[PDB]
Amino acid sequence: MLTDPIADMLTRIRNATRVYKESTDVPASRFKEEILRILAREGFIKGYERVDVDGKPYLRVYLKYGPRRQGPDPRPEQVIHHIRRISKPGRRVYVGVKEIPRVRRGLGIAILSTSKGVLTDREARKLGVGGELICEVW
Amino acid sequence: VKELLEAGVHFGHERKRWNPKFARYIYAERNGIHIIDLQKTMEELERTFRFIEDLAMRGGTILFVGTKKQAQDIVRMEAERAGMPYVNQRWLGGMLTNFKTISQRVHRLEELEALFASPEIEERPKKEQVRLKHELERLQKYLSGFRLLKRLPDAIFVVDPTKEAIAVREARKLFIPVIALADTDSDPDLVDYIIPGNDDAIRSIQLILSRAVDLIIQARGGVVEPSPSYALVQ
RNA sequence: GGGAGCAAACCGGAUUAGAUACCCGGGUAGUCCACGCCCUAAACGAUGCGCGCUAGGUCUCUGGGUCUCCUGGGGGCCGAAGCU
RNA sequence: GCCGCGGUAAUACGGAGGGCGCGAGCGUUACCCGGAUUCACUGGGCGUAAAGGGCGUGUAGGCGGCCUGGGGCGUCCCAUGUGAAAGACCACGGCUCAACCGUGGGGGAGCGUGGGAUACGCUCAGGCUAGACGGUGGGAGAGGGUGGUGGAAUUCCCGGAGUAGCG
Repeated sequence: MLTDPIADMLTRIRNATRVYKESTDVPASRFKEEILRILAREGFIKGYERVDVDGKPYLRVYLKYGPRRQGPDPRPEQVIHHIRRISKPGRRVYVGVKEIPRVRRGLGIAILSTSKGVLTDREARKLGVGGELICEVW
Repeated sequence: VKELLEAGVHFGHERKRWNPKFARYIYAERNGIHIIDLQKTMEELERTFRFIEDLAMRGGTILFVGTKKQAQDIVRMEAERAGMPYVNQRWLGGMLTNFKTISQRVHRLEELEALFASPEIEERPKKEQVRLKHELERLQKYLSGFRLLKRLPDAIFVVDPTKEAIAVREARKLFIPVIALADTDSDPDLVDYIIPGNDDAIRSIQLILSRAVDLIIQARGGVVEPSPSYALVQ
């Protein structure tokens, strides 16, 4: 039944990236698209697209990876090293603007739902607003 | 000129004996055997040889490895037919990583070499004589190929790489470009430039070792006639 | 209620310094039926339940296919990534 | 203090010479926090280390797929009241310095009142079919209960034959 779509979405990404999967799908939801829209914009993915499997809406996510390297294990470094759900369904998390985090010293990002759509650490901070901390990405 | 030759008897190989990472490089599984896409191989030999050629015309040496039985002799030739080094017999341990020390076997081979019809055999008992003759024998047996190179190669060419996994390690630890001819059998992951095709039929083996050195010589100057292949094709 | 076989306890013979054992000859509950209690366990995969996701190879039980095979459910072995 | 030291050559006991620390103090004992991510929200775990409930069924509770609006409780933002003094924090001075001591500044989570936002959560209303249940048609099975029945063998009794041992 999936208790949280989001946390699985992120995971599927975390999971697809690990094997260097060209793309990977994930069942669709307007709120997810909103997320993924920031993931691409912030340069974590090439992007995505609405697709169809047996009539059912998915989102093919096109993943971005590092360049190939030398030495043993040539496996390219990642664009998404680590992606982790924050406000889970049991333990929800909220923050006013003054309380927002600076992810990885700012190299990474914190995403978050607010009354004004899904924003980021800088955006929201700048807008002057807060809301449910969703997840952290780097 | 390229796939027309290969479509003779030189494409597809293993059957469910395989490795899933060889995915992009495949066309169909007809006959329960995995048949590799040559149209993709075309585009590969291209980019492969771009590097090989580059290395050739800059006078940068290449070590050939082929221990497997249905491909040994085919190596001894091409390599000497380009004054470059090989390994026909057992892929010894630390040839590259402990080169330092394997190298000091050649600084014994040439020490025995300066004695094969010479005034010192006068001396030394018959014990040492046949013994040292029998030493040089195998000494020679393994380090005929490995010898021509007296300092780490800029790259390595290989047949079945899963069959010479030891080698691929040594090199790759030293950042030595790995290039090789591998198939379904083996994984593309850890080869820097790959010739994806049949690693068993002398047919497909030879054809690839042929046009290999040919391009070594053409980038060096003055291509000659082809060398032995139809030893006994049945 | 039943009781052939087996068998704690129990008794005989052995062995042994000793032999309340190990081996041998017997042997009572019990083992079985019904009905009612008892509620424990190396009750062990020593691995709570449901879901989604992340290479494949090999043999096996059971179903479905316009059945060299493809698909679904279950039981083992070897193992990608990863974890330890 | 913990690991430990002393059995005839002890840097660990006792004295001595020297040396390290701190200094009108220096040590001990007690107790609080710390180190202890050793009750773990931040920040731990349970195959074999201590840790999966013997297994089901379900009550309260916790949690909740996709889509559209109504509300705006959670949630966020804005203003404003409150958030005493002393303290702490920053400046600046008064004691010769300091400890003390004054002046001024800067704010405080909370909670009260107003305005606002609607993404997430909640709530009302509607819709969908991927979750879940139902329908038809088939299949494998030492799943359970009751009733009935077969043969192999052990044991005992009755009959026959047979003899010096069996075990």
